[PDB]
Amino acid sequence: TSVLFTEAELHTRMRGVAQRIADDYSNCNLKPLENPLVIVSVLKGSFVFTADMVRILGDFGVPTRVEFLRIRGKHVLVLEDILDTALTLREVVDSLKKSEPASIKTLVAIDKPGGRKIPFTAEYVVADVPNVFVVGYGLDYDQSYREVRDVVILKPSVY
Amino acid sequence: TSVLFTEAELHTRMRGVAQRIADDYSNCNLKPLENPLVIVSVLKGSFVFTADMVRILGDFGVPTRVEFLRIRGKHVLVLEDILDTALTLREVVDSLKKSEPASIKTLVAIDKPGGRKIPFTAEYVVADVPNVFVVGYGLDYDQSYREVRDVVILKPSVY
Ligand SMILES: O=c1[nH]cnc2c1ncn2CCCCP(=O)(O)O
Ligand SMILES: O=c1[nH]cnc2c1ncn2CCCCP(=O)(O)O
Ligand SMILES: [Mg+2]
Ligand SMILES: [Mg+2]
Ligand SMILES: [Mg+2]
Ligand SMILES: [Mg+2]
Ligand SMILES: [Mg+2]
Repeated sequence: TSVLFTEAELHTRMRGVAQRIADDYSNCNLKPLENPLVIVSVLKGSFVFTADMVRILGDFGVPTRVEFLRIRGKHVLVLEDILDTALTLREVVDSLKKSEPASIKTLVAIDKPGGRKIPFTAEYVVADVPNVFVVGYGLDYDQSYREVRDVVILKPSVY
Repeated sequence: TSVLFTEAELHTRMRGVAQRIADDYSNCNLKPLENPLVIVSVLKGSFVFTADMVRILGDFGVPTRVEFLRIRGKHVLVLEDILDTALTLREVVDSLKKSEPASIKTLVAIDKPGGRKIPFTAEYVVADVPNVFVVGYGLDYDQSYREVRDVVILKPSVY
């Protein structure tokens, strides 16, 4: 029914976010093959946000290494497409911290603070969205509309 | 040691490729929720090429639905990041055709025809590359350098 964030807007947020993640990961200073910085992507919705973010991090001198789902001694940065109930991200963060990560943070593209079932605050957020059902930029409704380059609100008369 | 294809070059090829896949998939005409067109992505190297291609297909009116690895009644389009020995893509195409796909083709980003162990020709190819070891745009060496926005040839003195 309306567009919330276009691809130009989503990239602009990820400029300062990558600039933020660059500052907070300066003293550790890890490079390819040595320590890669394990980008933990949560399939399937976060594959659009992952392919764009790992490149922008490389633009600011932050190498990456991507693992997909749905260790130890190395830093971990979990990437979710949307942070709503935070239940799925809670289980991943706890299950990952078991294999002694040298650091762990979370980076989400769309954050819905009003739809939480448990208290959870991500370290880096691209954009905030009110409590509505949205698609685009990896977000889907029954495995569809992920190809939309913008985060939009779907019309309810499709159900 | 040199750059083979930049992101601007890789996108330009995917313009005519998406224009090609749009023509060959016109009469079937399948839309979200109905028949999605199952984009079959082969992790991990093909996640950069998948996030860029599904959007470009949407720009030419071609909806998608992405599945990841490493059915029946619906069209299948497998996407690989690089087509070298074609052994990995051979096993996927055969294993997918068992569950009665209403169509099946292959779309690769980088094709190395000189490195084949078995004869295999993909329907759509973004770009051809001579028999060298390359990284970037999802391509990796020991889970690294995927974040490079361009397809480049790595220096041998890193081994
Ligand atoms: O706004 C949204 N767009 C797409 N997916 C979303 C959104 N908010 C939460 N999700 C997760 C859906 C799965 C939870 P379930 O309904 O399967 O239990
Ligand atoms: O040029 C390339 N860059 C990155 N990966 C490539 C390339 N060519 C083939 N691959 C696959 C590697 C796995 C085969 P194995 O060595 O594990 O058997
Ligand atoms: Mg892009
Ligand atoms: Mg999700
Ligand atoms: Mg979903
Ligand atoms: Mg591959
Ligand atoms: Mg590899």
